[PDB]
Amino acid sequence: GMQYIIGIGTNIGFTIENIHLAITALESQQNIRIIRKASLYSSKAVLKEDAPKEWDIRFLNTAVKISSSLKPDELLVLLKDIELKIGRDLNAPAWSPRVIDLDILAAEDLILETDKLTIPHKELINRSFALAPLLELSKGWHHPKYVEWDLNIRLKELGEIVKLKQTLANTIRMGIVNLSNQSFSDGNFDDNQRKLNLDELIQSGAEIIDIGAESTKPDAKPISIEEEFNKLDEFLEYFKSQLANLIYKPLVSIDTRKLEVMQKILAKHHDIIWMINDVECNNIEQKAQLIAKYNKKYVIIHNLGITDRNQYLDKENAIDNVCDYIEQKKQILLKHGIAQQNIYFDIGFGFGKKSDTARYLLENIIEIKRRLELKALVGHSRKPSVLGLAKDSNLATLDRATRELSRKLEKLDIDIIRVHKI
Ligand SMILES: CC1(C)Nc2nc(N)[nH]c(=O)c2N=C1C(=O)NCCN1CC[C@@H](SC[C@H]2O[C@@H](n3cnc4c(N)ncnc43)[C@H](O)[C@@H]2O)C[C@@H]1C(=O)O
Ligand SMILES: [Cl-]
Ligand SMILES: [Cl-]
Ligand SMILES: [Cl-]
Repeated sequence: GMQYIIGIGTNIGFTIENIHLAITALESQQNIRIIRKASLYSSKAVLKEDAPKEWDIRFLNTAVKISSSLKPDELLVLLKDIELKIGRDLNAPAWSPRVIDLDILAAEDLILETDKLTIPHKELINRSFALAPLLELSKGWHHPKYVEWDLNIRLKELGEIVKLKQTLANTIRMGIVNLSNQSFSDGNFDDNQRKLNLDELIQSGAEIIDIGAESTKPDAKPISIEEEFNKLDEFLEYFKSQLANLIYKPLVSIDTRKLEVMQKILAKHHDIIWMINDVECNNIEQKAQLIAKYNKKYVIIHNLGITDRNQYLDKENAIDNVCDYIEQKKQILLKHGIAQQNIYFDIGFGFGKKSDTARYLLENIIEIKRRLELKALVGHSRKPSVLGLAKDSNLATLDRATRELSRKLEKLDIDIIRVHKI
């Protein structure tokens, strides 16, 4: 059938989620095939000269190449219906922030000029955020009305665009933001290292950031609920101050084990939070009520709180042990009204597992995912057990092995990988 390039943009809400939901909606049609997804691109909002500053929020843009038996006017109707389902107000103030925009950028060499639909899109050749993903998908494409134009040169003329390292792949990377004393680096008149560390995660491609205040050191000083909350709160305030300018606004996960902390942080910051990553699922019943109320994603971790190393898990019954435990916590979440698609599992390599047990469980991650019918979060970064490394390996060695395992997990389409370095 006929090939089309669909342009997709967003500048409000959970931006990568918005794009993905538009693409899933297309892919769910039996009369559409997705041929290829482009890279993600970041640009400043193109606005009228007198627009309120509140509308000046960075866009996330891409495009998809599809084949379909739908004719152009039928495709347009579908796109409008997808916009509605995602939550767009089709009659909102032009130029104002929007959860999604879908445009038919091109249809092979078709030239269609009607009041309701022009193809190629009239502004294709004036918008770097539409031309760049289009040319990535169709390298030799010429605009059928302007065949002489070298569109690669035109794109350079337009400029004003960043090709991100965030992607539309099945595996998304969760970059670690540790606010404990392990990362303390305040100077006389600055506390900005975590600011450079946030930028490094964003630039390097992290789609999600996981913010936690607990140290990972054995025998670290424990922290009050107030101190944990305050550290998260501060960071979140900072993030909110910068949202509109970031080249890419990451999904935000909060890494805490304490119900109190989850309550107070959600009450204050729910609209910027995508997920709660729970380090120890004690009091899952009341945590489930809070996750239901705020419609967030939640991670069940296999952390049974084992302090006696002799009691660590052996490989031979490890699959059953992890499944039984996660299954029971899943069923509690489901009985509290949480949608199963909002629940992820994490084997928890550093919690109560022998090294061979950790390796064996990672080797069987896909079977575990199928058995539990839950998406997987893998936290392998700097963990010598799953990396197959000596426990005193240096950081360069830990990070190298981490990156190599990351590539392998991405090829296996693991849902989320939690890492220190992308
Ligand atoms: C604010 C602005 C400029 N700032 C940005 N800044 C950055 N950095 N990045 C951005 O992405 C960005 N976006 C921006 C932006 O406004 N976006 C809206 C893009 N789209 C959305 C779909 C249609 S909505 C109106 C009708 O157009 C008619 N129509 C005719 N031809 C077509 C066609 N080929 N495809 C679909 N609809 C078509 C239908 O009948 C529809 O009812 C057209 C509209 C546009 O282009 O004006
Ligand atoms: Cl060209
Ligand atoms: Cl991509
Ligand atoms: Cl991709």
